Amino acid sequence: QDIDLAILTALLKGANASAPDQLSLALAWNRVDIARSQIFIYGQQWPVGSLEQAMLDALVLDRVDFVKLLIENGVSMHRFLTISRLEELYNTRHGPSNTLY
Amino acid sequence: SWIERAFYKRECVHIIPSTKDPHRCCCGRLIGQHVWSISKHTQLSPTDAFGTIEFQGGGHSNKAMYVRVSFDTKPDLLLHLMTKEWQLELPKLLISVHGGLQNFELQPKLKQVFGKGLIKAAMTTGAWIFTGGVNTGVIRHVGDALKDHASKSRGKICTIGIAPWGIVENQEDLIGRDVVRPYQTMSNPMSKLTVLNSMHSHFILADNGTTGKYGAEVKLRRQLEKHISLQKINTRIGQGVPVVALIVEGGPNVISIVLEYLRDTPPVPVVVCDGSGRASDILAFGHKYSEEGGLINESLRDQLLVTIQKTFTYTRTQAQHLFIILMECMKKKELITVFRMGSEGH
Amino acid sequence: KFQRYQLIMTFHERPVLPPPLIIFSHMTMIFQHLCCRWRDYGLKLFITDDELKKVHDFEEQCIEEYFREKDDRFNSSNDERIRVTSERVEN
Repeated sequence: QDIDLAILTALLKGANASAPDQLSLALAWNRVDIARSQIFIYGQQWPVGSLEQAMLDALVLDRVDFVKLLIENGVSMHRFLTISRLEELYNTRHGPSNTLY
Repeated sequence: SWIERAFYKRECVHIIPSTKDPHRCCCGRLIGQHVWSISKHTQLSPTDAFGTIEFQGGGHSNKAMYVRVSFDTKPDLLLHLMTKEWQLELPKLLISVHGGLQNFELQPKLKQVFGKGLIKAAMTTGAWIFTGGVNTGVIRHVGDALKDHASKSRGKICTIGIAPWGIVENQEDLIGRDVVRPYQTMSNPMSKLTVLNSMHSHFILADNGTTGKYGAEVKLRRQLEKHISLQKINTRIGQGVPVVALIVEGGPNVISIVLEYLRDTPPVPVVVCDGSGRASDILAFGHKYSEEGGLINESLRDQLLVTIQKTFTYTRTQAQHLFIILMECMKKKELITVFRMGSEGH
Repeated sequence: KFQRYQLIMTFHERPVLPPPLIIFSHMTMIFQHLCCRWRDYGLKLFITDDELKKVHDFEEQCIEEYFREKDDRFNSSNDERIRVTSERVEN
């Protein structure tokens, strides 16, 4: 009942790629509406480390609803956050402006 | 150190047979990973794992007291664990949710009403919801019903789950005496070992001394459920605490669980719900044409023979074997309350 | 009320004896400091670890309360009730 659903779903299945390629499309579109119901589905096989890498991209692009969505799917913040990954978070350039420098 | 001195985990002290695959002996792990008495020669010894589970991952921060016990632990020794050490008041309600183990996608309307249905019945009476515990089957739907309620209201529905220790994913991560080990809620799709549902608050994890084998929980749940109902409530009018058996979907095994509860003294009623499928819809389609129980005409009897032989893919002989159990279940249809999905049933 | 904090904290660190007799307490301080240097500020409670679990889980309760009431007061205020009713009558 919606061409908005119809375009974006057809891009996900039309690519027909694995789950981390599909999630990175929805992240670039800032659309958790399609990532909740199709990309994060029952039985959807997630490669080892794809959820942790997509978590790093979601923080540096300031997408607060994706960080909620991946955590509800796991990505324990206790096991994701290392020294090297946190240093990459302070040295990102994507996202909103900062007075850090 | 009460729990460390009362129960016993049973360990893999055995002869290591070749069985079918040389790694997978009577336990079921790998041969070097090894280390009841029939070929597993198991050794009872004080419990290696009891404490609190912090469910890391899945958002929704929950703590859950876990205790590894054998299937030979006495049910009175279980009740001393739940009331004193776990600090849990004796419930006025014991909702056993015996159901299917493989995952079954239900109707969205069914998942909503089974959601708000099992929850508010648990809150208002102060119930112990005796499910399985591993995050497959009916237990995953009960954990999603609990997921709905923990985000709207404050009542702590005690949902004591007796799930196998041998089947829990990452079982060595939860080893330790009085230690809050964080447990990752990640399910690897390839791993046959299944994670625990994070929204239970209590876990009696049941040790049969093997790995990847159901069966220790079956005896331990029922010995516990008897001894719950033997303890009386404080109404002082002579009332054992009422035990109900809410059953949805279900394998072919759960019909013998239905007969083991209806024919038992006292007759633990069953709130078998149709609309989900498998066992629950053939007990409900049986309850629709019961008349006097087993007073089904021969045409709808053979209509039961086919549906047992198709929904469970049973043979033609063993569909009659399950209909023998189904007819003896159904002669006590009056305790088998059937919640009709939507429609007019409650 | 905010400058009461300066008053408890300063007088707790002030010496025992009055100003006309603070010379005795000050010579106690300079004699002790001479001996210890030849050999933190605030009033904290310093709780043990199993009490720290109770204080922490108390606070995780109050986080779960705060957001709940916030969400309930929003979803039961007249502003949001008229909004939701207007949208579902559209549908």
